Amino acid sequence: HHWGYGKHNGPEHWHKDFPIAKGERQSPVDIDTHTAKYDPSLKPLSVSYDQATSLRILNNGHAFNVEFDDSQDKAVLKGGPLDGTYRLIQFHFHWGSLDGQGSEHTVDKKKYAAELHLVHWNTKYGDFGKAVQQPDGLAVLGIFLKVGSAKPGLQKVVDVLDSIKTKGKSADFTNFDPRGLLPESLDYWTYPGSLTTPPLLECVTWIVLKEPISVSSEQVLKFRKLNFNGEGEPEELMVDNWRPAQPLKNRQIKASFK
Ligand SMILES: [O][B]1([O])O[C][C]C2=[C][C]=[C][C]=C21
Ligand SMILES: [Zn+2]
Repeated sequence: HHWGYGKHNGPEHWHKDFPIAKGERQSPVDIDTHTAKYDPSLKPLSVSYDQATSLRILNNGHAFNVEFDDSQDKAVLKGGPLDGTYRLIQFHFHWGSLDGQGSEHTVDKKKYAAELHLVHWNTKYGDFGKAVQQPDGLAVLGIFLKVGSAKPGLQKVVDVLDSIKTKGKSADFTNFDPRGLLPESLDYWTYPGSLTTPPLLECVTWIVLKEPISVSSEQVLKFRKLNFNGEGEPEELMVDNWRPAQPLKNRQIKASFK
């Protein structure tokens, strides 16, 4: 009886095994655009992905992770609200059964079709496992997906999904360039939060881009053909793998833009 997103093991259950589910800095949150304060002291964000080394794509039973070589400072996030250097370790998505839901963060209560998370760890803590035990251990760049025009830079991801349909399947995924998933503008909101999946550790600086990327109906339809289940098991489509908005509590969402 493991956690997931079903009727019986979904987000409203998670607090029984992971009591920090009801903690003081949980994610995701609703971003109230009228209440977020422009912080003129925030630096521009530095996304340095030109030497990124992608390795592999894994269906882990909840999402799929595109994993990177994080054994050196190849793909890093710096600046904005961050002190020091954060190494890219993986990216994944959360998405819906239909285009009107899927994102984890919301914007004035608006749900996007999906949400990309580029996960980075603070190199002062030496490894990811140590970083997630620190309040400043991770920085997650969040990017909304809306359905409209195809995203060309996403199609190599879409075309490998058939090969990792079920939980535990992986495929080689070298030479993928994550710059192809970014919007034009790096304008962002930032707040202190958590992992949105168990163990729901309170170790994340959230940086959520204002500008969504466009993906095609066909691209997101291929996400929705993935399975939560293992090979040979009854099919459970991998949809609605999103945690809803959590109470903001004693937190301020800051804007990088006026
Ligand atoms: O959804 B989640 O918070 O977003 C990126 C950070 C991370 C890392 C491992 C598993 C899940 C997540
Ligand atoms: Zn995520």
